[PDB]
Amino acid sequence: MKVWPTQNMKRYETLSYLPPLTTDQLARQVDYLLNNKWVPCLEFETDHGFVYREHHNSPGYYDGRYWTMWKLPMFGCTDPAQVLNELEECKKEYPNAFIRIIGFDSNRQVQCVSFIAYKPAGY
Amino acid sequence: MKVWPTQNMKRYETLSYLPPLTTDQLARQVDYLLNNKWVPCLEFETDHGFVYREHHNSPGYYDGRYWTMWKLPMFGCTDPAQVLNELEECKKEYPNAFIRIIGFDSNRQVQCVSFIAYKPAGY
Amino acid sequence: EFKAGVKDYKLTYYTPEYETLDTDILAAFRVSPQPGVPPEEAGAAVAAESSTGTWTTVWTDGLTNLDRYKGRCYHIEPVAGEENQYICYVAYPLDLFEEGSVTNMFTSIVGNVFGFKALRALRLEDLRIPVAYVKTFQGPPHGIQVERDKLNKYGRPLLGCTIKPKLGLSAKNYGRAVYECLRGGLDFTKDDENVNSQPFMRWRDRFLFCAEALYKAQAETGEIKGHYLNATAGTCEDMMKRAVFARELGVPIVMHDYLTGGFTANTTLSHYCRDNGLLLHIHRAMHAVIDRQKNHGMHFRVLAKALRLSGGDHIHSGTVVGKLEGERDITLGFVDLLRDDYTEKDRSRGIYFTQSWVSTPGVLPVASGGIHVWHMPALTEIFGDDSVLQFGGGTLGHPWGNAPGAVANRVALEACVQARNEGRDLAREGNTIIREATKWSPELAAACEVWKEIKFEFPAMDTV
Amino acid sequence: EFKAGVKDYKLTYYTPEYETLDTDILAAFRVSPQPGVPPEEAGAAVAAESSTGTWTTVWTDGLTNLDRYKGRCYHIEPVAGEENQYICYVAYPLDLFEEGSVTNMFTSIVGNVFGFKALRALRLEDLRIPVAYVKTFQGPPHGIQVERDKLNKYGRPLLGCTIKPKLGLSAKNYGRAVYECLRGGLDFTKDDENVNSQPFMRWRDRFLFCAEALYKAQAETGEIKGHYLNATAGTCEDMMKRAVFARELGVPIVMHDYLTGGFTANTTLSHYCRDNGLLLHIHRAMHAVIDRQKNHGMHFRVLAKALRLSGGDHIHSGTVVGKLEGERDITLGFVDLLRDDYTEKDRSRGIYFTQSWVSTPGVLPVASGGIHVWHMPALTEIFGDDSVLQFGGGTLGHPWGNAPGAVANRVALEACVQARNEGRDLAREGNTIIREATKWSPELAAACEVWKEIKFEFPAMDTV
Amino acid sequence: EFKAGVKDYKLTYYTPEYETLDTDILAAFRVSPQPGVPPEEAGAAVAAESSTGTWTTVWTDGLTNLDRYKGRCYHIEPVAGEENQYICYVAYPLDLFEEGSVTNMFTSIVGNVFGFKALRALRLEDLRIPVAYVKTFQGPPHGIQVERDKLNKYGRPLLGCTIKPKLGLSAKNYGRAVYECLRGGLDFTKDDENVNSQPFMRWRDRFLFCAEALYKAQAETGEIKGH
Amino acid sequence: IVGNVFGFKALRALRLEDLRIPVAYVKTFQGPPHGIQVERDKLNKYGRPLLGCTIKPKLGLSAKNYGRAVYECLRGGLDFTKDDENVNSQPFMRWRDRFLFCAEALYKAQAETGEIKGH
Amino acid sequence: RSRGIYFTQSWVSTPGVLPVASGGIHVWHMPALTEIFGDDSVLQFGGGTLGHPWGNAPGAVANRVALEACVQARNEGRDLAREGNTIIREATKWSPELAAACEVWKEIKFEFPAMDTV
Ligand SMILES: O=C(O)[C@@](O)(COP(=O)(O)O)[C@H](O)[C@H](O)COP(=O)(O)O
Ligand SMILES: O=C(O)[C@@](O)(COP(=O)(O)O)[C@H](O)[C@H](O)COP(=O)(O)O
Ligand SMILES: O=C(O)[C@@](O)(COP(=O)(O)O)[C@H](O)[C@H](O)COP(=O)(O)O
Ligand SMILES: [Mg+2]
Ligand SMILES: [Mg+2]
Ligand SMILES: [Mg+2]
Ligand SMILES: [Mg+2]
Repeated sequence: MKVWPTQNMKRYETLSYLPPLTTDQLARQVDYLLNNKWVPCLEFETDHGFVYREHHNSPGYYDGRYWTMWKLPMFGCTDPAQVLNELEECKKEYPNAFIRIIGFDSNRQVQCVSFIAYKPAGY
Repeated sequence: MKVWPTQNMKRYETLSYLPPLTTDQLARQVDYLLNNKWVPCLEFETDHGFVYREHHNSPGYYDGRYWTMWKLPMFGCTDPAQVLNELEECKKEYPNAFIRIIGFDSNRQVQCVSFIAYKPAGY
Repeated sequence: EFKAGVKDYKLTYYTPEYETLDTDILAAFRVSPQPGVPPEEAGAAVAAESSTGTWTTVWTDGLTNLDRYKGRCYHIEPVAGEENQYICYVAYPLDLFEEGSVTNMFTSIVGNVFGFKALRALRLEDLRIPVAYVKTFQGPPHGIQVERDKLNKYGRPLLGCTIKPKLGLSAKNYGRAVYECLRGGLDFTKDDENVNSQPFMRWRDRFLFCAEALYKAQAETGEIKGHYLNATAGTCEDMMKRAVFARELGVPIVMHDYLTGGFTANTTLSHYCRDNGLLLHIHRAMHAVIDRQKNHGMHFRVLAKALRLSGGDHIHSGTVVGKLEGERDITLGFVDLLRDDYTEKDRSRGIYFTQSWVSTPGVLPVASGGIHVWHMPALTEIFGDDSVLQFGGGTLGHPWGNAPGAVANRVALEACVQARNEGRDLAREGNTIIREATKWSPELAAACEVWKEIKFEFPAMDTV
Repeated sequence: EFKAGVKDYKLTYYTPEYETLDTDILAAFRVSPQPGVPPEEAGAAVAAESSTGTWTTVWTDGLTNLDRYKGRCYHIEPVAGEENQYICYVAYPLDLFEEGSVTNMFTSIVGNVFGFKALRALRLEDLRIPVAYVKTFQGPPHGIQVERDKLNKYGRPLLGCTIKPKLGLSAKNYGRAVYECLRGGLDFTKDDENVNSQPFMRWRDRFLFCAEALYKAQAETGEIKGHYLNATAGTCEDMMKRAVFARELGVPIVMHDYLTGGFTANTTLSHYCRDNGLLLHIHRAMHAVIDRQKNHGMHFRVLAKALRLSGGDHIHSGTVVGKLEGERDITLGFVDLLRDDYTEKDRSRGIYFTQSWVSTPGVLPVASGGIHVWHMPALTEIFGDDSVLQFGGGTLGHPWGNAPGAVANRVALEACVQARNEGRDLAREGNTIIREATKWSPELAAACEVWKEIKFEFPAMDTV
Repeated sequence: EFKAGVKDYKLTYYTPEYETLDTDILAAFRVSPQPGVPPEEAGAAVAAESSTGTWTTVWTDGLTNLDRYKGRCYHIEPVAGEENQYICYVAYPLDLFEEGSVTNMFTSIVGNVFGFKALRALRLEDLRIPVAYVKTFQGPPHGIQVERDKLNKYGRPLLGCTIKPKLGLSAKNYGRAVYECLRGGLDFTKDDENVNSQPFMRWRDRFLFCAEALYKAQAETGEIKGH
Repeated sequence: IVGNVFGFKALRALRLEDLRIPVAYVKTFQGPPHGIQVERDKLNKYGRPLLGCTIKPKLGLSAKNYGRAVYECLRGGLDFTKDDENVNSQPFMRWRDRFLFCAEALYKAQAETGEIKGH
Repeated sequence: RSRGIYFTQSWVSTPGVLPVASGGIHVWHMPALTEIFGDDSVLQFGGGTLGHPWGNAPGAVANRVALEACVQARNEGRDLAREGNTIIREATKWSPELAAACEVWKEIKFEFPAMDTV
């Protein structure tokens, strides 16, 4: 009978309970988002990697949901290599940030994909 | 396509997005204030260099707007050297503080000039 | 001439030449007449007594224009496979209904006709709600898009869990179970539908302890958490009192049993949730009393459309593979009616009319009841990303406790999502996908071992 | 040992040696199991999933005392005349229910069990509500005694009438019809169940015009009059808004569709009526969707007891002889459950448990639907003085208009009351009694002529 | 693809092949373009700036489906005998409007387009309000039928009268004038549009005296009166 | 002043160019809730014009995307952002959701830049 | 009368209102706008910000930089009406965000005959 750890067990939503994604698994997730014609976009955060409540406490309000946009959503992108390239660029400029890859469905206007692609040192 | 930085990018209102003011550029701003017959005054702050909200959160309330006055407003001042002189004096006594120069219009009772003239090391 | 006396209903209420208007409410009734009653008269009786007529001629009909207000049976179709059973289509003018009131809509359409002596049985299969009427309702307080945006959750079905035993736990033990469940990877936990306020646990004490647990789990995991606090009560005042405290606690979601509580009270809560930013989970307790049998009652798709109008962010939809009944095709049918903006007529899925929603937000379907880790591939394949999968006994029944039970479900789910995204067939490779994950997840391995042989396979009553 | 895994429900939920407590809620379920499912397991499943258990073993059961909280199937009886059908009796501890909430009571007892795959059909026949639980409810706002005392009406059934056409009349024409009906001898008139607020007639305009007509008829006749103003609405707020205006007008009675509106909203209105002196007429719209079939649903007697607890001064009970279904013995059974303080178990009338009400006021049964003057003797004989007989089409369908139509019904009724009081047999002499009255009452003679051959005779679905 | 820069409005907002939906709000604009501005461009600019677009291309358009939200000029016809004047028909999706708010409806349709430099003049001639939008409004508190039924007046036009002088009369003299008017056969009398509450006559005093006067006139004539 | 006179048949056209409002009447009004001086003092902004920006497209964006656009605009140096005039409450974006997300956005931008922000 | 003011107007200390300049303006208009309105005004750039090739943040930077460059030049005594273009171009040398914006809208002007004339 194993006891689930309580220390340094922060999670990052979708896919974070699986083993770390290898280079090929990451590429497959990007291909999935492109084959569904969703628009890829990168987001990064250096200060608050997890939600908190500083400015308000009402229902549905949380701080830390918005991260910073890396350049612009890659409209018209059809090559997964282009997305992977920006990831490397972002990592180089922000090695100390959490980097997230998202995919927009412009018809429903909902993000159909979202997962951490990079975590800084100590996470 | 460049991404606007998120780290250590604090700003100080009017003129803070321009390259650092040179000695003469600073003097010309003081000349501008004096030529318009506004009265100069210096303010400094050592701990809360930026606004925050500790004591209240209602509309229009923020802490950190008020700084400490350096001596008194220079009523009847007509020599820019006099102003730049007090600035050096203030820096000598408070090298660890932010120092800003403001200009009062007594008729409208509105500050028509306000810019950071000195920042502590690291900023 | 006002001629006193009884006339057949079909003389005025059976109009096979009628062309429906885009503002009419259309109804598809499964009618089983008594021997000797013609289908035209049976269909006309239903149309008449659910709109403007009664059993004998009244002079007051002449004071108004009945042609403009009467319900009309405009089409009759024999049902194949059954004896003396027909599908009768009835059209109702837009003017007959009160704006924004599901209560009024049902009072007319299913008010008294199901008890007519002239009928053996009657069932309402579907309703075509015109867009002009749809716009008079608020609809879900938030809807799928907004909910995902508020909770910051994307790319996978959401995970929930009902606390057990149903009744009998104290307020503190409830929060204790909630904390352990949420810290393991579940997004939500919830009050059982019958957990309101009782001697063993009063509502305010429960709300208070669950919020403490909920916030502790959120801090520990870094993921936003919620616990459906049940606002279902005996009066409007009590229901509001509970919703108000939830608002004070700053929690994200509350729940309501819309059928046992009632449409009037549900609409009130729906509006309150919209004005106060609270997500609203809807439980369909009692629905099977009404929609189980093929020959009599109201099909769930009708109760589902009614909820989307009155208002709810989630609603249980069945599991197909669980302990409660639910056919696959029929379920997929009303799931589309709950999430999409447009659904075309499709008799193979029990959809009698094309339904449009003019941007009324979609509702998240909730699969719950007797499901476990081995059902994960099938659930993911059937419902897709926009759904909530709940495991009550499937979490609290894990040999190592709540946290490990939650981990097993979260891992099983993500393994399926990853496999699907990579192009694998969940229907064909489901079992192997779960097995592969048990190799690195002892929590999942322990769960698979316990429920390996458990399935629920019985003949269905509700069939198209 | 907490042993993870699935066990049969009967191991914990079938206790044939259990002796019920006087504080337990007892339920009689008509159970039809799927082939291969033993009645003991089917009965245990129902008891379990409607009280404390789920489909697999959970460790949390050990934190509490399940023996003290679990629902129990304590008796099983085969149903004669049916195949693979049993009556299963279940006992529920008093602690499982929220005080004063019918909503909570039903959520547990009929919440999820009707959809179990392991069952083909399920029907709740009766409930034994312990006096300890009965005392937590307000009950009728007034009740039979108080109502008769407020209206100053004694010695005969009360007379009502639904305005027709159901929908389509303007506010002014509604009041016009109301005035003519009341001045002829009827005690009440009423909004049809689906008349709430619509384009052709908004509620406030209706309330206003009906009060004018109502007061004019009272002044003209010298007898106290009333018109059931429908408060049924889409939200609690709207419902209250309508009840409030009725209070302002000073009128005696309002009505509510308790099933389409919902128990939560109904209980709110019931309490308001008690605090403001308003009589509350309850319409059972939608009940047949639930109680028509013998094999599945909930019998009306259960819905009737629920209303007496939540609160209502009147409630429709059926006519037996009218256009809507209703068997004589079964009807007399739940009429006693609605009016008396004590009713003993009687299987010949579908009464499974002895029910005591510890002085909760009685509710006036309302006979309505497809009845006319020739049915008067039978109605009077079946229901007795404490009832309300309503004639909608039976009044507005009279060849001479509303007033003469009202006179015909009032005369027919009093003729029966007089004959009964003198010792005549209404069952045997009914027809002759009506004929004798037509000799001096041309209004009645005209009515008898029109509906002489009209009867409603069809085979009943709901049989003991 | 996001390409920064200005494009003609007609490339996105002029859709002559569009067939209107029964849920669309339709508008008929009388457009007078500046010399040199094609009617297609003028019509497209009105549709664009009264619905979803602005003067230059923005990347945010790609986050949503502009095809289901954009307003569109679907037809243009010349005005007879008028120089450089056209009637441009524009369709607006139902989703652009707030339920039950005329304020919101006008804010979009006539908010900023009347001031465009590219136009000499603009006039909104008509609007087709779809039934799905009409149902989101309460409409008249009562309406013709109910009003006649409340007042018990049928078979003829009703008669009213505005009290004069417009301003300057005291509260008591106002009621005096009202009683005399109503007792002679008029169904109604009324405050002039600019009579609200002023130094020469405060509103509560007026209401009070007019009530006394109208009830006296009603009792005298036996016909229901109003002010 | 402009109630009925613009429709007189005896006139071809009419336009009100100006109005001299006497001080005695001006004193019966509250006027601006705050005004130029007080606004600059509350926001701590002096010596330059203030900078704003209307979010686009006018209509069609969801509440979350609206707040996303707002944060990015404000963090770049703008003092304010704003709802387009026709953005009230609609199917694609209800008002309370927009208010909530825009608040999160503007507070993030303010903390990042150190300058007071508004939407 | 040369500005359409028919009457002398007094406000007895009623607070002033901030004028807001908005609608189809971009960085090249900054000098003119600063010259016409002065410090007490609000200049708004919708398309002028969300239309920047690099996104919102860079679009905002371009406008804030353009504005402060005009304020500094004015305070030093330079003529915004005569040196406007030069002042903007000087700033494009150290601000790549502004440079990118200037490139996109350099030819865009709105010049049409006015209906509302004195
Ligand atoms: O009471 C119960 O049985 C549950 O909490 C599930 O428990 P488990 O997770 O332990 O099975 C749910 O309410 C049912 O799923 C409702 O049925 P449906 O979803 O059909 O409305
Ligand atoms: O709508 C109707 O049909 C009625 O107004 C009767 O009209 P008539 O008097 O013209 O028949 C009543 O609501 C029914 O009696 C209700 O059924 P029950 O009493 O069974 O609940
Ligand atoms: O809807 C628009 O067009 C704007 O948001 C500007 O957008 P851009 O910044 O994209 O041009 C403004 O409301 C107008 O400036 C109003 O006109 P005015 O100021 O004349 O009242
Ligand atoms: Mg449950
Ligand atoms: Mg009725
Ligand atoms: Mg006038
Ligand atoms: Mg605008």
